[PDB]
Amino acid sequence: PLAKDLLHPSPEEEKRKHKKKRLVQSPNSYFMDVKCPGCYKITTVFSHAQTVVLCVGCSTVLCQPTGGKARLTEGCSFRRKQH
Amino acid sequence: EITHAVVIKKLNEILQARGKKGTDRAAQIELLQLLVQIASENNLGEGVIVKIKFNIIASLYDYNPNLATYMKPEMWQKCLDCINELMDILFANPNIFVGENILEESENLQNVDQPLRVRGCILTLVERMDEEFTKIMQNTDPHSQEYVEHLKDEAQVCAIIERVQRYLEEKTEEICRVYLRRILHTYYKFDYKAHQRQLTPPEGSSKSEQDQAENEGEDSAVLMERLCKYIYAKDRTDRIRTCAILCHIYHHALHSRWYQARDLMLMSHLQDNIQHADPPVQILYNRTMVQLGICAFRQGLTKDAHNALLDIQSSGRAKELLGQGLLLRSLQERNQEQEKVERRRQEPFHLHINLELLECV
Amino acid sequence: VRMNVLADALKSINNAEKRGKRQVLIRPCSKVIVRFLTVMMKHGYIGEFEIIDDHRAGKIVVNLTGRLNKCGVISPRFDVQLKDLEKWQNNLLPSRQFGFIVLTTSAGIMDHEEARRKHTGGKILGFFF
Amino acid sequence: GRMHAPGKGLSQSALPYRRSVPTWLKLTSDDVKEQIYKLAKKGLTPSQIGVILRDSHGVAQVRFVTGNKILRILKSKGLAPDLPEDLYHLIKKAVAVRKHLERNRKDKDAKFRLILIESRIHRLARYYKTKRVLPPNWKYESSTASALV
RNA sequence: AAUUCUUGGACCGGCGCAAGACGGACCAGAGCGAAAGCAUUUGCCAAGAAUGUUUUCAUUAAUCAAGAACGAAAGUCGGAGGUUCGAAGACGAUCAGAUACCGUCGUAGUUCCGACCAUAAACGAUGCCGACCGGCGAUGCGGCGGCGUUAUUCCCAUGACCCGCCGGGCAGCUUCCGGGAAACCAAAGUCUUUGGGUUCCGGGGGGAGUAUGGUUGCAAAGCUGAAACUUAAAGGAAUUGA
Repeated sequence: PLAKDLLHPSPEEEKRKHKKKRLVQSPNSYFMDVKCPGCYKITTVFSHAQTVVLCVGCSTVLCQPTGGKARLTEGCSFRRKQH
Repeated sequence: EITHAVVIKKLNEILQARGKKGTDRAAQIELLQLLVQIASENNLGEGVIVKIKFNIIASLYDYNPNLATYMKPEMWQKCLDCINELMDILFANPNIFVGENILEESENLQNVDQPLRVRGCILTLVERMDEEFTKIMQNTDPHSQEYVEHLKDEAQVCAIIERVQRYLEEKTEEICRVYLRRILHTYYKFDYKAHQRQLTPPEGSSKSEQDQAENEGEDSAVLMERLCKYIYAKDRTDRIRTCAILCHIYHHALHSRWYQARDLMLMSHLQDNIQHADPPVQILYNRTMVQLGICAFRQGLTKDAHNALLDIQSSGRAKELLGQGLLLRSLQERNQEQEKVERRRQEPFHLHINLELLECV
Repeated sequence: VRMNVLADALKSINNAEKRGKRQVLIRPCSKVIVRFLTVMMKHGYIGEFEIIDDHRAGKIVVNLTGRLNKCGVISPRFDVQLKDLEKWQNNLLPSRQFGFIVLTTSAGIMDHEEARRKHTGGKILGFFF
Repeated sequence: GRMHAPGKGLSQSALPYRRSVPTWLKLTSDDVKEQIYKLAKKGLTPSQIGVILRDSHGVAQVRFVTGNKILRILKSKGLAPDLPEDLYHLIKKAVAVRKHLERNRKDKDAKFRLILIESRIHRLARYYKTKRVLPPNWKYESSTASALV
């Protein structure tokens, strides 16, 4: 194809493309409010953590770091947050 | 073996492989067990085991990677022992031992933000243990003997929410959390526990000071409930006075008079408030409201029972007291409900409640 | 490594024009590329273009009209004196009718015919015909 | 591509367009600076501090929340290490390789990888000398390299 | 066929023992390594590309005279070892002859440790870094999303398949991208419409990688390296014949 709008690409094209090769680069990661059932409180965790985030005063382990995204513990309500 | 310099830097590299994908999970408690059994000196074994002893029983809840599953009889047992070795050393040495200066070492944990909530890290183990036990009861065949074999551990759980209750060096005002955890193992307790230590005629049967220390725990509700009423109505959060008073109402029932109880229900105004509340309390309300008319029935009021127990039994969802019932509508939410299902022994019986709406009418 | 940015930008336009593409995204945007493309537009070889700000070196999307035979660069930037602009425009451009040598002078970035008129020599950037 | 390898890896961080701070974040400029001080005091490098902050607290950049960069904050208060924390890691690596090579003298691969690491030390060391964050006397030589931590 | 081995029991079958090599099939247009090269199990030691990242420093980079590390095989010196194979040798055949191919033995060597050596059709006969320019289906490593099948029965959650996407890597098929003397090549393209950066290096065929000096080596030999003289061709791809 000759005629393609490189200025107005539909958002499925940009979500497909590598994060650096979009028309303006943006992170694939996000922040999410994760709370364990026992406690009352919501602690901010990064998607691709790479540290073992703990609930206050060493209550329990909250997320496990892996190659890509972090494994959140089984029995934890996570709400990814937007700005 | 040296100057707590080779036990604060081997306790700072075995609680560092915690949660990690190559955890080991099992033989990490062994290396936290082989920094106390090869700790045989003062302030190197017989002083500061406390900081290790927090992370020897915290290492036993992490053995299970899931929080929907229960500790095995083996794991459950050893963590009822290791919570008590904590209390062998924190009773007969009255002081704080994750800070609050005495000499120099191995106490004095000031550099670490607050040596007070790492100190308040014992109430959150006996609270985590209080909730951990409930899963042991939720995953047993309740018509099997294996239910009774597990309810024999209820004399051992009620003990530690009492041994770490008397302990008043909080750091009234901030202790009320262990008060609710204590009263929660007293609110559904029956007549012959609460009566047949008052009812053994108080003469030369029960009138010595510590023979009348089995007479502590009939009305433990009188003392500890008002403390979770008029410190908590002064303090920040809500949960431990809504829950506190319904345990009180339910315990002014089935072994005490109606008039004493029904007043408390109308004082707090939970007839027209428990709508914006969370479900975990919204069932304790239903449990209370049902026991009201059941104990009104017990004394004689056989039409006051009727007009109160209508809106509960009217529904096909009369399992707002117990293990939930039938057909589909969002399965993922119905797995957020099997972790709500209240414990079998506590349950108001249903062939007993249908026999008060065809016996009052 | 990427030594010359204008060199990349003009090769990108040239490749896209041959292949018959209608617009092309030349990446590492710079003052020299934009000032080159304005001159190229004012004679009417390219269309209107739109420069895209990420908080870095920007991008440019150039709307291409099929009236561009070649857009090349001369590296290094040789110091073209005014009298020698004849022998340059003799051996670079197709004929004495059309085609332009754009060169960066004291005044600003402008083509050989303007620089000849203003009476200024300068450093050569490239050519377009 | 990579300096001392044939690889051509395209895999790094991609900052968002918006340099603004998010609404949810209640930590202030001075609150983050106070925690940056405490983390560095405990004994931690600018790389680890930034990781621990944005994993646990939710701080995309210190540069967007505060005004300044982490090392810039540390070396104002005076907590910054003497030689930089990238030249430190290259030297410590060279020490560990050279110690392994002392015992395993038949390791010709370890010998070759030591030449690449020490070449990269020399290369980065002189950059810092021109910028004047090392005294011009400064000389990495293997005999008195193990003593530099 | 003979040389050779054997009734002082060879070859063959059985049970043991010792030695020194080598790691079959699985093993692929698969993987790793700067190249040479690298395969039984397990442990220890240090290193590494790729992916992932809303961490950090902020031009620290690309290619390189001098100088330097590694460099199959054969070869050299000293020590240990010598099962198999085997330059020279010794014979047995073959042939007109056979100093060869074929056979029976067989020394240096083949293996390990410590010192030299520095060349190979060391090959992709194809410097390294960067950009742009078609399509398609697989494949190895990492990440991401997704019907369903299956193992942990107790399934959350992990592996094995299944269907796509993104980034690096070994390759493949296809085409009037384009190039080329053609063979062929997504580079060997973007080249008379000739300039992104930089190192090495060729100038008709022989003489000749020869002589001479200098330099490295214990030696073999390596690196640098002409001239007189001789000659109209030598050569590369492709076509038709024989």
